[PDB]
Amino acid sequence: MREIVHIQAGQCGNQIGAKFWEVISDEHGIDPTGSYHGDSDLQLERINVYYNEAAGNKYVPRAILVDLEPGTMDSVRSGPFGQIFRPDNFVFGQSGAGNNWAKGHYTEGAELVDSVLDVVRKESESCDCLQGFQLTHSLGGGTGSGMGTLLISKIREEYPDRIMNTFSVVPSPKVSDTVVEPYNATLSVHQLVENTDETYCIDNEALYDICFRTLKLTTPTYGDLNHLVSATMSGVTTCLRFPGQLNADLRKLAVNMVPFPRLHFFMPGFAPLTSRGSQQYRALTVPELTQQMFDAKNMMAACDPRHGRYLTVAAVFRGRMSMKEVDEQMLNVQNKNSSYFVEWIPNNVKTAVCDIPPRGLKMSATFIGNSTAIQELFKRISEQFTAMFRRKAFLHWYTGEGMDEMEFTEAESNMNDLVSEYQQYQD
Amino acid sequence: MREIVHIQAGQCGNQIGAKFWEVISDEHGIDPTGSYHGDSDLQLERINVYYNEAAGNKYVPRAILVDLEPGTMDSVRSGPFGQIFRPDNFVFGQSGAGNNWAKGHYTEGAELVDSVLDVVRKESESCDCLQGFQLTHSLGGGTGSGMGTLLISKIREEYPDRIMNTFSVVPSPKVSDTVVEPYNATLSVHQLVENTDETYCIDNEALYDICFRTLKLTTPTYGDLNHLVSATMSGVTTCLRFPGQLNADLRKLAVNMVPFPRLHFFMPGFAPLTSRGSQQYRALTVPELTQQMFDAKNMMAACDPRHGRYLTVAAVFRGRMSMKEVDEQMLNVQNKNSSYFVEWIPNNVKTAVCDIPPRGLKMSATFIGNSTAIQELFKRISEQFTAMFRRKAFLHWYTGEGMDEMEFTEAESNMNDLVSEYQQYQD
Amino acid sequence: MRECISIHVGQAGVQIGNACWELYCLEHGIQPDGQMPDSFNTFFSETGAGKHVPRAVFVDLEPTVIDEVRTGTYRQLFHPEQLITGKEDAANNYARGHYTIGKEIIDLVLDRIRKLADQCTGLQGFLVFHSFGGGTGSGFTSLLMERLSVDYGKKSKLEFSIYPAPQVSTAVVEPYNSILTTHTTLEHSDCAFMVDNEAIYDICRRNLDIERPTYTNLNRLISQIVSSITASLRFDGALNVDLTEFQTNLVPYPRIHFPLATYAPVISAEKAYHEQLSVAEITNACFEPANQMVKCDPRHGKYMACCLLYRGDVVPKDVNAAIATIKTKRSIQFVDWCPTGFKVGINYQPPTVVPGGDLAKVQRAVCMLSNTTAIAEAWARLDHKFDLMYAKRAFVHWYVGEGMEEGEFSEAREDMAALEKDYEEVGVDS
Amino acid sequence: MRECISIHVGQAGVQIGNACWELYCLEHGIQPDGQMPDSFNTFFSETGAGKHVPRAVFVDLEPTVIDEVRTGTYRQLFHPEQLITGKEDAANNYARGHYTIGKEIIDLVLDRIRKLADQCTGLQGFLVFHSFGGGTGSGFTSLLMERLSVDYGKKSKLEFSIYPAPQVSTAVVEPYNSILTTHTTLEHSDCAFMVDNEAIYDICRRNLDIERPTYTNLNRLISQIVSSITASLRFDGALNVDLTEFQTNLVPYPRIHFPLATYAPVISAEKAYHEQLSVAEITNACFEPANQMVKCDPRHGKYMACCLLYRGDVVPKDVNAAIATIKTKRSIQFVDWCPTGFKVGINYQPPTVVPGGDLAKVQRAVCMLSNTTAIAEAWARLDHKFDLMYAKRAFVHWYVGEGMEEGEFSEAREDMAALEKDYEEVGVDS
Ligand SMILES: Nc1nc2c(ncn2[C@@H]2O[C@H](COP(=O)(O)CP(=O)(O)OP(=O)(O)O)[C@@H](O)[C@H]2O)c(=O)[nH]1
Ligand SMILES: Nc1nc2c(ncn2[C@@H]2O[C@H](COP(=O)(O)CP(=O)(O)OP(=O)(O)O)[C@@H](O)[C@H]2O)c(=O)[nH]1
Ligand SMILES: Nc1nc2c(ncn2[C@@H]2O[C@H](COP(=O)(O)OP(=O)(O)OP(=O)(O)O)[C@@H](O)[C@H]2O)c(=O)[nH]1
Ligand SMILES: Nc1nc2c(ncn2[C@@H]2O[C@H](COP(=O)(O)OP(=O)(O)OP(=O)(O)O)[C@@H](O)[C@H]2O)c(=O)[nH]1
Ligand SMILES: [Mg+2]
Ligand SMILES: [Mg+2]
Ligand SMILES: [Mg+2]
Ligand SMILES: [Mg+2]
Repeated sequence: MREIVHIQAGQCGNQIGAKFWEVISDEHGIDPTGSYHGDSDLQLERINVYYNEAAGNKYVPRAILVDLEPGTMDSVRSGPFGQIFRPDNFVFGQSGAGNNWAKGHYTEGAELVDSVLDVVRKESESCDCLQGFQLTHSLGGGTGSGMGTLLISKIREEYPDRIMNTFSVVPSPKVSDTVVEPYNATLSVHQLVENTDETYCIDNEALYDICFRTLKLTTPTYGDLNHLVSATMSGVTTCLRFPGQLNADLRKLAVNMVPFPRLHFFMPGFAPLTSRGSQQYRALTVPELTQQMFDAKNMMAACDPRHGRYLTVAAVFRGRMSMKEVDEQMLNVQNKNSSYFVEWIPNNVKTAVCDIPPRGLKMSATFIGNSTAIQELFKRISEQFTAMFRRKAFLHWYTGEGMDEMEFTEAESNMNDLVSEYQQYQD
Repeated sequence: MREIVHIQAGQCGNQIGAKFWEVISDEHGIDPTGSYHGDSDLQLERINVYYNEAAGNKYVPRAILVDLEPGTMDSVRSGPFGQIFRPDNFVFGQSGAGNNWAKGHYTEGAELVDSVLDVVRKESESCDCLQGFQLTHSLGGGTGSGMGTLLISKIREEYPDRIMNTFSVVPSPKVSDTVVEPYNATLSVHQLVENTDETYCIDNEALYDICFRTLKLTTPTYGDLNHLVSATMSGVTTCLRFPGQLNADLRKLAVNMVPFPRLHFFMPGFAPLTSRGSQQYRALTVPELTQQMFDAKNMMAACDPRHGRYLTVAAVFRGRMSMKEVDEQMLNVQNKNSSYFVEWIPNNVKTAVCDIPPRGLKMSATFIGNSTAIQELFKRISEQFTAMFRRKAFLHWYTGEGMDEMEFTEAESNMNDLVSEYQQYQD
Repeated sequence: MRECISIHVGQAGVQIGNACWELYCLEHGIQPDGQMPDSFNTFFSETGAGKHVPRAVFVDLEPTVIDEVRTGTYRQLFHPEQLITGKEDAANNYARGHYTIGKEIIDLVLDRIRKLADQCTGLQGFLVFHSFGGGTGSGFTSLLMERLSVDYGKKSKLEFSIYPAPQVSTAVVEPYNSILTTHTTLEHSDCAFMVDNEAIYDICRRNLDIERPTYTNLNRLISQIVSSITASLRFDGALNVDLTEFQTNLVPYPRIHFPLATYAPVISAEKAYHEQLSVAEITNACFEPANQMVKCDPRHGKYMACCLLYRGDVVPKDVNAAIATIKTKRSIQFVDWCPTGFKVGINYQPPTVVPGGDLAKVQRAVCMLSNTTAIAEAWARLDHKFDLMYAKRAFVHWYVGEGMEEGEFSEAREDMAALEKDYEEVGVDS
Repeated sequence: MRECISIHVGQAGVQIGNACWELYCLEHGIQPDGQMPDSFNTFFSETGAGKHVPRAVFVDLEPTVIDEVRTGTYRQLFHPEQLITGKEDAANNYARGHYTIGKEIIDLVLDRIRKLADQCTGLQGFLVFHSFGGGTGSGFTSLLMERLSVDYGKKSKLEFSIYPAPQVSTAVVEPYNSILTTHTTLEHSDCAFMVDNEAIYDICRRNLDIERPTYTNLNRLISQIVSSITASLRFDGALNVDLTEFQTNLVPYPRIHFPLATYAPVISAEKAYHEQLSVAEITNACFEPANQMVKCDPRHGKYMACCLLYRGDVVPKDVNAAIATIKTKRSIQFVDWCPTGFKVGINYQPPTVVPGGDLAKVQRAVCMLSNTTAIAEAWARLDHKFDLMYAKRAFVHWYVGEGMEEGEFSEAREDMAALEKDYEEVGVDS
């Protein structure tokens, strides 16, 4: 009954993935050994969405861990919750991809990918009715980006009628940790445009801003950043995992949020978010959550929503709440902020409510916005790509892996077209 | 009531044989002295299939141990379980055969064989209704191959209406331990084609692959390899030894699996097979067993079943299981993998179920597949034979034992014909 | 005899149905396990000894909502085979409901319905509960209604529908679903009671003094209306209205079968003590726009027929007086082709109230079902909404993917335009 | 008097027989040791004091299945000489069953049967249980049937057969065995009830809510059917059916002796509480394809005769009503040469249920035995299967080895073709 298959590719993908798994096990009352020690029958009712049931009262993540480097795998296995994963679901190379999309997509990744495919087929067979796939990775490196994209293509070919979801961490110029990021992102974005049904644009810069400005966190770590992403991930599939008053799964969300096939790039947000000191001076109420969610400072993509228009927003609420209140607050936001919503889609907001709140909170919210302002993210990337490509800088490496210049030209064109399309509907 | 007579010829045959005996005694609750110390009445009910009852509450294997070298015999007698065997059932030469099929078949073996024949006649007389014979050996050496074949011929002449089964370990080029293997195999294969009713093609290479890849065993030994073979052997005759819901003995299996007289070369498989670490992350269920069994990586012959078609598969299940489930899983496999099954034999799968599972497991499965892909094994061997025979390399030794070139020509022709026949039905 | 079969489709339908069945149980003294420590037979089959089973089928394309019922308080009330669930929902897509996903479950549900109907000896007809906006509530229900119409023919079908609001809309694609279901609703339904969540919310806040009304509050209220409709079959009083009777009175032309329901009095325990809730008063309150179940202005429309269904301590004479008073009120106008537009029912049983409910216990209540031209306004706004989105073909591709054709949309819109025009026509005086 | 002799052949026959004998014991209050702390005499001989012995012979060519019986719970019920076992089985080979292996044991079994029959003073006939697919169930049974036909002549022989499934087939050579046994079954059997494991499995999953039904589940169900058939002899009620009577009613032409059996109601303890399992309902359920014991479509066939055997709290009038209702159902068509196609039996004893069984205890049950043309479809698929394999002469050599001739196969196929044609003919209207 509606199983999701999880895939983690490259370092970032793996680490965020681990965080996601940790949170989800806690949520469903699963301990580091795979045993259920929860309180409520609701925690086990839909356990099969994310876990396969093994012999002797144990649960194992329907998760595939992929990397061209074994170090990441080792790190995962040695982590808290590392032992819950199926040993046969770790699919690793020995070499690494050296921040080269071509190595990940055409060379080393190509050699690797068949094992992964074999694993995932088995994982699909195991599930009674697989609704689809969730891939966590980055677009700026070689494995997550090149290998990941390749894997996606393969998956879609074999499962063309299933939902294909990605949580893609994009490279920003402020927090620019690598040189060839523009290339890797450009190449991967293109592929994503044709083969994913929904893509959550996660930005490290935005995460840092959230941590520093909102969470008041003097020294955020990648772990802390990852936590935010994990929360967001949990939010989307809450309706699949628990009961509720109004329920929307992955498909329902896509259908309401994607009016044209290409426009499936979301700016996610999560509410509430408070400092430890500033927690006592707040109201645990729906109007507050709503206020938080639509704010630009709470979006996980480095784009100003006020620089574009919202095509659609999907809001997913967790906790015991008044439907009327939710409906009033959502109507208020669209009436007051009329100018930030496209006028040819009346009721730009879709609402879903799950009765089970996350741990530690009485209420929570997850926001998925499809904004034309996401073009900003792509534009910057394009610019950076141009800056390098105009001089054919670092191209030789990619060509050594069998790539031609023409592919670069194509990808760039494609991305530009996508950008244009978004602009068109923005008006 | 349906006694089986066991014969072990040459080193390999002896060692595998020993393993087989060890497992079977454990299964039937027999200790190293021959005394029954089991729990269940079912363990003794059909004890007479493999054991003769001696004076004073003791059981002795209906086993004949044959070798041209006494070292092997010594090794057996000194082993754990060595003392259970009848001293008069060890029939040994002093010289050895020096990896020469001719010495085993025409010379030393000829001199030896009459003693063996005398023993086996007595063993037949002892049993109330002997259903037939099981011979364990290799085709690549001199004793097991030449002497073994000779023995088979002799047996069949005297017992033409009895079932003649062999567990034959074939030489592979990857794990090529000897030079004249191609010759010995070719000569023996020919003989086997005319005189055995069913032949289990066991391959060392495949065993190693199983051990390394599936069992995750860093340093497999021959003992470990032998264990697998022993398990398979036990599987086939489970229906003769225990009660069940649907029962198939050696004859029933042959009749369902062999549509034409010559096509009696099986690729065996055994399920389940797991690492010690990966044991906790699995489901003890029939769908899983089924999944394991039909996989190419779990076949004990170095042939890809996807390179041919299945003429027939016989599946033997041990443990308390739902018949419906078994029937559904077997139908599913044939419907989904339609292209790997010959279309002119509807319901290519035969099922048998024994209620008594092996020790340590709640359920187990043994697979016997008659695949046209077995031609690959023969083809390689043929090629190797040709490579040597074209230059008459090492022939002089064989001719010194009375052999003529013409025999070689005949054997090669015969094997080629067999290969052609398999190809024909593959289509 | 006189049985009514209830069909509850999709989330909304299921949840309303739960409330309804809670209410029926309380009304007939049936415990949540089916035991009762007669008229109840209109809603319940009776088996063996100390067991009563609802004459109902619950359907959803997803398991979640029905799964609650299975686990929950009334798990023993329904037999498992009457609670029908698929694996994947219609994802707010009419096409998925009517075709792709619905075609897998429809036969099964029909078979069960037939089995249920065979057990009833005086079938009055069907009560169908569903939303207009959801893919299952629209697409599946539409399909189901067609099949029922085919199989059963001249049996009366009454559908209670959660029609989407002007402002308070929860999904984006609602107007598409609403338009598509309406087309089929026209030909296969005999009477359709539209209801609007926004209106219910307003009522709960204004009349019941509830700060934060949730769906549970709405559903309870909705169930009451259904009870009023079926009380004439489940009890007996001075003046009685059967379903056929109701149809005859309330429906002047075949297509014009969209009455608005309104219930009175809806009051709090404390607020009611002070009020002197007379027959005249409640009747007067019925014809006021603020107590309506659909957002729209009757003052801007004309009445064609009203059924007034009274229950509890009521006598004919005072009902007559109330009607007379209503006649003399200039702001309530009736069309000239209806010299008397009042069908009146009076039943002896006072409305029973659900423990922990929002409504206070009253000696008398009334449910008015009135066919007014004013409801056409709702259709106009919905049509307008549809027209914008369709101008850009927004979301259309999804529907096409699941086998729907673009021409169907246009057809549906045309049908609704024609219906609005028909409604306009009946309005005008000669 | 009125004895029936049961013969259980091969594994399947033995295992069904075990279930049957468990059921009979429970029905007559006979303990597993033969002691009973009258009508039971139809199934049991009585010896000396406090001992009853089944009028049965159990035969297999291998010892394993019978050995279980000897060791097991009912070891004292049967005397050792009634449990007959060879050493080697027929290995799914008809030839081995009928000739090579069977010729060694047949005389012995016949002698024992004769001894058994001499003890009975009013022999009604034989109940023969066996599979169509196994070498013993086919080859041995065929042989045995011939001999019985010769020795006894005009005694009625009724065979209950596990006919192979379309999809769910356990052996490769099944079609050969099935075809070969059918040829002999035609001439030497008076009535043959075919049964299909796949259908039983479906029933167990759908109607009994069993995730994983095993052979023990099937066998129990099968035994119930036999009990219904023989209840008219083992008890007495308002309307009675003897075996000869049954034959007269159900068999319109000598070759057309293949009725399909169906049993109602098959329900779980919890699922049954809610259902109001009336006579009309159960009767209706009988004529539905989903509850059939053979996989095939009656909607695509025509009924020639149906026997309805009711048991428990049933009266004639309501049976008549049910029959009338069935008559008016267009989807159930009867041939024009049968103006009334209903033989009806009613027995007072409710079905007794085996402790730890899958079926719930009911006040009334029914076994319908109906001769429909639809069963011919099974034969068609089996024939098709046979034809493929024979095209290549696959496995044929084995049969030849054991003394069978190729011409026999062809003969058998021809016979079945002729039978199918006959079945077609009777179908058509004039
Ligand atoms: N939000 C997070 N960002 C991360 C994390 N780890 C790395 N990154 C960011 O991602 C980029 C580096 O990506 P990766 O290590 O994932 C490249 P990958 O291992 O997939 O391929 P290779 O090129 O083979 O190393 C960069 O922007 C890092 O700053 C993390 O745990 N969280
Ligand atoms: N799977 C196993 N393979 C074995 C074992 N012992 C030997 N062999 C393999 O068999 C081949 C050697 O065969 P043998 O020692 O049996 C030759 P044999 O003693 O029968 O005759 P001689 O020619 O007189 O030595 C070779 O491929 C070995 O690698 C064993 O215990 N298990
Ligand atoms: N009055 C009321 N309205 C409801 C309730 N539940 C959902 N709705 C409304 O129904 C519409 C959504 O349709 P649903 O019934 O949830 O959808 P569905 O029929 O299950 O269709 P899918 O989920 O798309 O398969 C919205 O207008 C909701 O406001 C309820 O309990 N009461
Ligand atoms: N319904 C049912 N079918 C059975 C049972 N046991 C075996 N079968 C079916 O019977 C057929 C196999 O025939 P068996 O009765 O086992 O074979 P046999 O008559 O013993 O013949 P041989 O063993 O070949 O001598 C298959 O179709 C099985 O599915 C049982 O207990 N119940
Ligand atoms: Mg890396
Ligand atoms: Mg040696
Ligand atoms: Mg829904
Ligand atoms: Mg048998």
